[PDB]
Amino acid sequence: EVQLVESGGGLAKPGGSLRLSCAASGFTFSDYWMNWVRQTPGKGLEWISVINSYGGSTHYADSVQGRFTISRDNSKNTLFLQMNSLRPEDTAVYYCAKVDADDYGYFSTVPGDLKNYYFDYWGQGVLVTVSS
Amino acid sequence: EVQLVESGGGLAKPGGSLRLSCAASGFTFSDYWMNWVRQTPGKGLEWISVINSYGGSTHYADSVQGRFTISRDNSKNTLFLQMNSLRPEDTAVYYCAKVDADDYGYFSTVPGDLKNYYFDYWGQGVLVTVSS
Amino acid sequence: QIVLTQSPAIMSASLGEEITLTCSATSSVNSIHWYQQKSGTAPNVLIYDTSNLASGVPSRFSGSGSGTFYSLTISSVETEDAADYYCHQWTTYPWTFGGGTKLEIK
Amino acid sequence: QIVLTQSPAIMSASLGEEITLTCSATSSVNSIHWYQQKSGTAPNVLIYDTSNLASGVPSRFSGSGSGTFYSLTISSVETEDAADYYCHQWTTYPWTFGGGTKLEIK
Amino acid sequence: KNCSFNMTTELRDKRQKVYSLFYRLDIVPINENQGSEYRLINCNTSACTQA
Ligand SMILES: *[C@@H]1O[C@H](CO)[C@@H](O[C@@H]2O[C@H](CO)[C@@H](O[C@@H]3O[C@H](CO[C@H]4O[C@H](CO)[C@@H](O)[C@H](O)[C@@H]4O)[C@@H](O)[C@H](O[C@H]4O[C@H](CO)[C@@H](O)[C@H](O)[C@@H]4O)[C@@H]3O)[C@H](O)[C@H]2NC(C)=O)[C@H](O)[C@H]1NC(C)=O
Ligand SMILES: *[C@@H]1O[C@H](CO)[C@@H](O[C@@H]2O[C@H](CO)[C@@H](O)[C@H](O)[C@H]2NC(C)=O)[C@H](O)[C@H]1NC(C)=O
Repeated sequence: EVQLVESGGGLAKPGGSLRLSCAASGFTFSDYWMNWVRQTPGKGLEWISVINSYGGSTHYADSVQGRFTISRDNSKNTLFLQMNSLRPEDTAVYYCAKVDADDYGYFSTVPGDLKNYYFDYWGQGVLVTVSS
Repeated sequence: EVQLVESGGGLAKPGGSLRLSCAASGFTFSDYWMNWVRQTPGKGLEWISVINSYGGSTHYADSVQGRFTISRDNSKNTLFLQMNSLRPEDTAVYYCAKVDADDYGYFSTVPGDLKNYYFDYWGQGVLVTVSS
Repeated sequence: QIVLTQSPAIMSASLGEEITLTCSATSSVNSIHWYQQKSGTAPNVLIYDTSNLASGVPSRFSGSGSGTFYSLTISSVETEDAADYYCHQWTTYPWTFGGGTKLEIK
Repeated sequence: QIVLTQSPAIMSASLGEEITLTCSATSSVNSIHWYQQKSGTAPNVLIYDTSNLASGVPSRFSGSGSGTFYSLTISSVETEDAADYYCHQWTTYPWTFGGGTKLEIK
Repeated sequence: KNCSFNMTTELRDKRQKVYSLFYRLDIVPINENQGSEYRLINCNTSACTQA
């Protein structure tokens, strides 16, 4: 089976900084991508960033470009997402998920490009927000 | 012999801007990399930036990423470091040094990659800080 | 950029009632992955590559489509089926999801 | 990221006293370059590639090591030897130096 | 050893990432300090031909 947990999310300061975290086990974490999505209270799901294998690229969304940064440590198999200048409207139930299959295959620029990716394994719903 | 001097450092405004400078002679400056280190008063040595032989694809430290930018002019054999938003905690005795050997050899992406680099020639200790 | 849109937004179904969920996009994609999530839980995948169903999911869920039109068909609706569903695209940027569809027991 | 650490931080030696300085890191490196600097002067290099000494430096300085453990050996200590030394790595990012070691005449 | 390396695909503009098993005898590292990066035993001498 695939066991993955995430932590580090919680209360913070509006416009300050915070760093999330996510741990994975039971598979080759160095050969699989990692995605960070957000689910605002009462609404749908929203995707904000993705990290490629070997730390190749860090494609973000237009609403979070330049504010948040995703990094990974393949040696410790720990995935941590850095949050900077987070606003109160960014409150959501963030999730840590894994793609369908490994990056081994045809690609254009980054090793995992051009491959059917669907989130098959997810973690626990962590809540990230800011307050007084 | 190798003669190299640096200037432009001194008093400035907290959070403002300043531009350092360094001149080199006696060797092919267009083929040797350049590094900028800083020694805070009473503490050890700290490295903050590095520049390639051609000027492009520079690497900086995490504490100075996005704040200080390094550029060089191979036509005049001069090197100048740009300082932006420098804080009072950044006070240190900066030094201008040259690497061991030139970038001629095997490399991965940048021409000077994968080469034993050790600072053999240094300049004069310049003091950069901010005050009222 | 591509933008997805689901229809209808809110639907009500009874026990054993045949319903149909649809997802549309502004451009053609290779496939659309359907999902389902419950309040406080993790979103699970049910149908991938528009034709293959996930492992361990019930056979009541089904779907098909091509081009810019896709759909999700639920043959039998149970009490547990009352949740929120989504549609996800992977062909082009920005990998956004659908508009979301809430299902409630009639 | 690799982090270097020297030991001891502060040492005191007399004239002609045998001492030993060591530098360690969290990961293996190809070589470690030793340095020495005086207040207001430029840091000079003494031993490079862990085995070859610099040109013009005295023969009293020596060092060896492999893996993640490295050391600096000073056979004879003079009055001028009282300074601050460092260890530098080049294999991986961020090219950081050591923790620094202050030497004073006992 | 379970190796992993980059390789150019049939498309001249694209590449592919594959994995394969190689013996330690036909594997030579670039240096004796890095570790996990290796090359073929006959790469700096000539290019082998697949039978
Ligand atoms: C097939 O080809 C692809 C495409 O080139 C290769 O992917 C590259 O692999 C390298 C080597 O792993 C990747 O570099 C990694 O980047 C991280 C640091 O990157 C930052 O800094 C660099 C500049 O130094 C910037 O370009 C970049 O944007 C980032 O800001 C690190 O996570 C990686 O490891 C380093 O840190 C860890 C922890 O400290 C150490 O354990 C490591 O030893 C190392 O120091 C690493 O450097 C690169 O990002 C990838 N992409 C690209 C586009 O170049 C595949 O590796 C290759 N496959 C094979 C099998 O060869
Ligand atoms: C090709 O590369 C191999 C592998 O590096 C070289 O063989 C090494 O040569 C050095 C020379 O100092 C020896 O110390 C090593 O023991 C050799 N083996 C290995 C596994 O490193 C070889 O010399 C190179 N050249 C040719 C022409 O074969």
